[PDB]
Amino acid sequence: MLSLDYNNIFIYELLTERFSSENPSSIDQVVTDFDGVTFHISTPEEKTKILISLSMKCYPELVNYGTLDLLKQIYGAYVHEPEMGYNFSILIDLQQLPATDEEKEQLAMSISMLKRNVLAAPFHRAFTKQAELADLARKDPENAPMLDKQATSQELMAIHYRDEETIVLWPEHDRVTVVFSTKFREETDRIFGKVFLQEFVDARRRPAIQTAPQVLFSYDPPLEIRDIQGIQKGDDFGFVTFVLFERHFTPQNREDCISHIQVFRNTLHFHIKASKAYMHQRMRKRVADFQKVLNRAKPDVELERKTATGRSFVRA
Amino acid sequence: MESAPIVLDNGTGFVKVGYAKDNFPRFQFPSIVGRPILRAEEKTGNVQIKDVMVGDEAEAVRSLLQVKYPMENGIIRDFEEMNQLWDYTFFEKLKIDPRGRKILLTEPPMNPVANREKMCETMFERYGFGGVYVAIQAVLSLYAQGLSSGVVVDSGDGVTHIVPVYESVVLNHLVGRLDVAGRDATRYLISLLLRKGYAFNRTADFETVREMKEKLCYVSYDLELDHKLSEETTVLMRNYTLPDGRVIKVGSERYECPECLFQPHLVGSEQPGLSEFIFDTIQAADVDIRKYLYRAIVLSGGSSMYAGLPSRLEKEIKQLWFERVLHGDPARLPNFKVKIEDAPRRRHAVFIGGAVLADIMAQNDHMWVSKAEWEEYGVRALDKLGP
Ligand SMILES: Nc1ncnc2c1ncn2[C@@H]1O[C@H](COP(=O)(O)OP(=O)(O)OP(=O)(O)O)[C@@H](O)[C@H]1O
Ligand SMILES: [Mg+2]
Repeated sequence: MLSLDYNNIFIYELLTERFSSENPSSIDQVVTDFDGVTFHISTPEEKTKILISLSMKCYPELVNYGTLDLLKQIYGAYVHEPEMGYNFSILIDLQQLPATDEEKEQLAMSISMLKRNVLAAPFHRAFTKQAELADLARKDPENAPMLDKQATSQELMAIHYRDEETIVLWPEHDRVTVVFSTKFREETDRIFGKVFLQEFVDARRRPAIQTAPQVLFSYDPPLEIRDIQGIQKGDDFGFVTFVLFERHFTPQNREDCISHIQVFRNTLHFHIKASKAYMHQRMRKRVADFQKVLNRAKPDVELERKTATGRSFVRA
Repeated sequence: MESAPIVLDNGTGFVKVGYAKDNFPRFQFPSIVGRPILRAEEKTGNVQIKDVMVGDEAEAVRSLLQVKYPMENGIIRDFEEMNQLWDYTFFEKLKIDPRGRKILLTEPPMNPVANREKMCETMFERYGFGGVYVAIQAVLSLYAQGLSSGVVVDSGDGVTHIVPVYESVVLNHLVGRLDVAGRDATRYLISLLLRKGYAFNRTADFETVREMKEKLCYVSYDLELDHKLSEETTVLMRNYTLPDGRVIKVGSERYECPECLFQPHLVGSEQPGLSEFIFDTIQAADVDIRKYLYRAIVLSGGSSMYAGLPSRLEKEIKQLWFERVLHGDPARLPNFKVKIEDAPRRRHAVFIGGAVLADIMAQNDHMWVSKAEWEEYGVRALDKLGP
């Protein structure tokens, strides 16, 4: 694979089975995910009823940035009391299930999409507030810089979404800026991570990909995040900034852009691993050419003619 | 051939045979019997397979044979097959009429009494030998050395056993079996090679891994050194070509295989190995004779031939008096003289010793169990043959 899926594959496949099934069996399944997230899927009252539940260490921050109204909008009737030990929970009934195979497909997708629907709330808060500031700035272009200056400090979101990261984002009348305060703690990933983060910034400075968000990088923080909690300049973090302009989150694009920006650091983490799998296949190619430099030291003798299994043979 | 007594070391892996005063076996051959088989293998008009094929005739042709062994651990498992070795030994190796001949047999020190009885019964009643004697295999190996004291340890294909001797008295309470020898190291070599994926589980392939063990294996003198050469370096790797023409690579299995004589737990036995077995035997002898045993440990039998075994065994007894008698104090170690006798002939020392003993008693007709004495007392005629 060249780029990560946005949804949890297991919940998609599992619900695609049970929504097709004529005869459901019971389940009890904890299921890990990226960024320290964890799902629990089980059938607690009946084989007929699936409870999907989510655990995520920063969910208390995400409830401040309006998460429950987004989840109640998406999951509606299926929302349930949080399972003990989990932050959020949804109860889907296989007999009360939607009618068509394309309703079943989009419900199995929507429920597997839970990690990026819970982590989307601060992005929708920023996109919908930039739509207000875009109208206020269009009412007075000389007031607009001061609306941006106050929204840069008053409307800023920060999510400590895993212990070696922070995502910080804020609206201004023409953009949403998002900064990843990103660190690789595993030292062989820190060494490759310098290459992967540097070549990521140097890629944006080429004619082919000018249509993308303006990425920027440093290792100290952008001036407008220098006093956020957990952001510290000395601790060998790197500060990848994306500036999403109004053209990067136009109504056709918003949902792909939210899905695609959250997965950023996870594609670099995956591609650092998948680059070791590349360097190895390129190393064992050079080893196989050093074989030729030693083979010229073996004196020429014909090894005797043998059958395919190595047993001796008597012809020619 | 000769008018003197015939002598027969019917060993578990090799029969050796000849007469009194022979300086080396007149013949020796694998103690194997085979029956014809077809096996998705080569067939040839170059040889004719008879219904029973044995000894050299089988081992030279074993791709065509269901090979079977009449003996295990030094005891005859199947007498119908041992009869087909003994027929061959007398009638078409030696080419003898056994009627009234005298023969010396051998067996290990702690066999079932039913084995010696049915072996003597067969000598008196198939072949009709006029006189039989049976000697403990390790006391024969002491006549080969021209010697009368010092603990003799014999390791064969079937059994490893030890017999302390002092001033020609044989210490019957200290004689011992270690039920690990040249065959358990061969079943273990098959099991080490199976980890590499090489399979030798046909009955005829067992002689191929015997020849492979016998060619390539050695006893490590220092296990952390051979584990260094084994894990850090290619230098141990050796190519062996099977009679099939297949080549197989063998490496740590060169030292790690004969190590089971020093560490029987590798083959699932709880018994102590050669060094600790010889030490716990000498150190069980009375205080006045222990010096004369450590000053003359005698090795014997084919499984004592592994390259490095005399040096590993001597070291591993100096190393073990140091732990268990000096408690790790170096001050007295130079006073401990241990000597291993490891002569060039030692694979055949039981036969060469038997051929000496069968001269010493050739003319003393009361010393043998006679056929005329067997046919009146039965099995009780063998009570002549010591405690
Ligand atoms: N050089 C050697 N290296 C390793 N093993 C050897 C060597 N020479 C002989 N052997 C092994 O010794 C065994 C045969 O020895 P020997 O004739 O003394 O046994 P045996 O007398 O028939 O057995 P037993 O006394 O137990 O009845 C075989 O396992 C053979 O492979
Ligand atoms: Mg023997």
